[PDB]
Amino acid sequence: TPQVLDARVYLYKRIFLPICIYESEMHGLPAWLKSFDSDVWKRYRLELMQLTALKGAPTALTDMRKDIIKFSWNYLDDNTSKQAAYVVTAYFISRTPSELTTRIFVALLRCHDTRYLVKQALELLAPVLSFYPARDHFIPNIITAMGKLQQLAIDLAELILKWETKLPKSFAQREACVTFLIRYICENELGKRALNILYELLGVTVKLQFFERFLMSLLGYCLNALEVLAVALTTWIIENVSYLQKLLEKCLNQDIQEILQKVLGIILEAINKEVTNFISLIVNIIGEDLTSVAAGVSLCWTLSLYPNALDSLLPSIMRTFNKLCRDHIAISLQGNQPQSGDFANIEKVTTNLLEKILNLCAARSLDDQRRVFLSLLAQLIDRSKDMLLKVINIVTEWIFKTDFTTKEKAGILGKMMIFDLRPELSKKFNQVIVDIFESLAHTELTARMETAFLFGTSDVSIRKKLMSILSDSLEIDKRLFYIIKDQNWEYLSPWLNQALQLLYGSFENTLSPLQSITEGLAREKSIIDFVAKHNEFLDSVAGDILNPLIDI
Amino acid sequence: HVVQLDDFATRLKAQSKHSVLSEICDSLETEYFLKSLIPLFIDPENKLRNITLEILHSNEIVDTLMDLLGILCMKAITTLHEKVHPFIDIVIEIYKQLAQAMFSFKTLAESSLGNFIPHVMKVLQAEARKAAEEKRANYGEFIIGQVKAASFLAYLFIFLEPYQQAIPDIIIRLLQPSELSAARKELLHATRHILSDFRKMFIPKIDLLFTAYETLRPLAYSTVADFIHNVRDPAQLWKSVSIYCKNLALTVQIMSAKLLLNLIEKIMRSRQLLMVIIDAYTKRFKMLNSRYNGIMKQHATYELLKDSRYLFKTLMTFLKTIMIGLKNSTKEEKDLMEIFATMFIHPASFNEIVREELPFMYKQMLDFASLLHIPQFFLASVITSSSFSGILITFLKSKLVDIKSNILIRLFKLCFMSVESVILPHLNELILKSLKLSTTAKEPLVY
Repeated sequence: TPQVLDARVYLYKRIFLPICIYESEMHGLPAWLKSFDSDVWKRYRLELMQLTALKGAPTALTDMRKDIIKFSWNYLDDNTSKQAAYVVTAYFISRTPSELTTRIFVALLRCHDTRYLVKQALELLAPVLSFYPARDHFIPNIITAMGKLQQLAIDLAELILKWETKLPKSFAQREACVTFLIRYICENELGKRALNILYELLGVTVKLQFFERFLMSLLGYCLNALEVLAVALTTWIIENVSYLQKLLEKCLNQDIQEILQKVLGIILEAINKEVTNFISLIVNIIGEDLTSVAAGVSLCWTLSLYPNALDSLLPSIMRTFNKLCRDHIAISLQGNQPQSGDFANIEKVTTNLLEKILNLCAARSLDDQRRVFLSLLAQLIDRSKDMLLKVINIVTEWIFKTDFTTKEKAGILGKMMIFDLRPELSKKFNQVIVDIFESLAHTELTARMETAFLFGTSDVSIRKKLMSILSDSLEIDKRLFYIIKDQNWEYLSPWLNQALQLLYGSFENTLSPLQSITEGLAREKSIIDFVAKHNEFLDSVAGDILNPLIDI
Repeated sequence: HVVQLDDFATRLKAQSKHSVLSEICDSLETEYFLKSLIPLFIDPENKLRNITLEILHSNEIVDTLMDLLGILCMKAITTLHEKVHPFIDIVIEIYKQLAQAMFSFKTLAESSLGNFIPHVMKVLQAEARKAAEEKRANYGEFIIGQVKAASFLAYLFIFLEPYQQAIPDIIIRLLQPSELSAARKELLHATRHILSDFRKMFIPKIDLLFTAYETLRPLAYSTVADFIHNVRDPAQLWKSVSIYCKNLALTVQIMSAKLLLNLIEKIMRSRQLLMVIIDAYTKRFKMLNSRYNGIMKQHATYELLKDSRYLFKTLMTFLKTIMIGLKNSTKEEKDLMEIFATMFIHPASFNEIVREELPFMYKQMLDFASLLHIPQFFLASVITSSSFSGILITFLKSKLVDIKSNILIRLFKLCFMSVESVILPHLNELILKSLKLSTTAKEPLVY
């Protein structure tokens, strides 16, 4: 068929495949001769499911028949598929040994262009990790050294020779020093897995191997030295070489973050268990080289590598990250050089004067930076001379928050953060009534800021309670649950707003809290008799709402 | 203190640089091999540096100078204090007829052009053609460096028988660097062949260069170059479509490029094309859909399904819709029924069921009322399992887009055999009675 019609090859192959597949799969030594002769003279579900879905008779007969049939009949895809599937299924499913070990070791070790070297080296060397110690441990030097003389031969020979030669030790100076120095002095998976597994599993040689290999060394040296030196973590060479190599090599895409985070975390954690160079270089490079890895690693390492450390150090990361991200993602201002003037502080008037002067002098997507900067600066600067900070903070927060889509976020964030860190009725009632009646952050911010600010403190209570209860109840669970729980809990410890708004607005699962808490607290804690008796008796007319009315 | 800023600023702000910087920094600054030798290479030298450093001595560290900087052969002496002195003398003695004559005569009688042509060619005709056309490591290094530098400089600064016929001998003879040969051969062959024998000249590179870049770049490069060059101007269609379609994250690019290039090239030009395209597309879609459905169902039920389900559904729906719409102007029933039932029985249900179920009636149309209808009702009704979108979408779209075989076989088999399992009688009787009674047709003989 190669010299050319589809009905003859398709009908002959499809119509003729049922005799060999049905006869070979239903007639049962026959799998090796039928699969090797039928597959090599020119089906995966029956051979893979029947051979993988199936005690010394099975292992000895299958290993002796498969090893004798494969070794006796193999002298291109049949050897790699049968050897890889049988060795992978038997070695992976096996987790009498003299015949299989002596026959497989003597036949595989005595029976020895990319398919033959890769299939023979990978298939013959992959089963060595699953009287025999001398031939098995000594056959890797002559087989690997004689067969290794292009990345498959060096990777399979170096990984199989280093793993097979180093796994039996749990004459080693020449193999360990030559294999570690030759394999580590020279595609990232072979060098990283072989160098990391051999260097991490292999352990006078540490000073010469670590000093010569670490000092004789751009991605292979930093990745192999950082991964091998950090996976198994004299401190000045590792800390200075790891910090200088990671900061200098990463300061010029997962290799920079993984090598810089692993080398910085392993070097700082392993060396922190001379401080001016590591603290100044690590703080300046880590604070100047800059989503959860940077904030978590920089905040945890900078805040944990120093009670006043977190509050006094949160302003540098918050002001540097917010000022660098806001000044670098938009610019068009005059606050781009705040890292050199604000980051020069890692060596009660010093905290208030430096924080108020640096924040007020350097502060001259906006909801996260304004709310995080105002809440973090106000909470951190106020949680640690009071007339200047209180008058400047109250005048700047009230004038800046009251002098301003941006009115709801600026007024709610500035009023809620400034009022909770220690003309809103027209904008909040008109914007909430028009935005809520003309149809997610407006309901939670307006309901949380209006309910917390209005409930956490004579016409303002009747106008705000009547307008907010009538406008919010005349039209969603946060306003009714927060207003009913805050008004009932704050008022159960004025009766016309709670009785008229609750009785006139409560008329399904959230209505049991007001009637149960109001009826139980009002009836058990004893103009209130008419509203309580009329609202409870008229609203209680199901076992909890009728058991207290008839039993109380 | 002042040695770093004074030596780095004075030595970096401005041979004479090695002797002045090493002599002034070493003589004025009195571990220095890496700092003093890394600055000379990070930004008559071997004779003055080796003679002055070796005669004014500080031994093995001098060998590090060999990693920094006609006169370089003396540097080989630094490796002493036919295999440790012939590389610097033979490689530096001949350091444009001088490059082709000296490199061809010296290399044939027993890397400078690729590393030196990039600086002069990138920092700003006879050397590229003479050096690239006049060219065991000397053939691979000179051919790879001259072919890569000439192909990259000539192709980036804006004939194929020598590079294509000579790349297989040096690559096959030396392999017993894929980005430069694959990008230069694909860009030069596609641009030279499309800006104006492709199976014989292109089958050696894909058949001899194999290993994911060579096997994955041949589908888009051979399909785009062969489709654009062959379509922009009988053995090329059968050999390229049979070898490219039979030789196959590479499944989406190989299946989309091979199906789009084979369907557009075979349909843009007659029962042989429709029968061969329908048999090859039905066999490949049935084998890929059965293998992906069986492996995904066994691996997912025995305990990356979005890429296999989206790629298999988009490739099967796009290939079946493109082949049916482009080709409609015993293996078909088993391949179409097994691929549609096996691939469809495992907002995506309406588009996948409508697009995957419209190919039976749309691709069939004429005839196909017994084998195409008996396998769908028998295979779809003999499996049951847990399905409701394929029966209502396939029965409503197939019965409403034309129906007597599904209502007669489903009503007779379900009503005669029915005497979780009771949900097929109500849905089958309601869907068959509503579709057959609301279809407004004759037939009758059923009430």
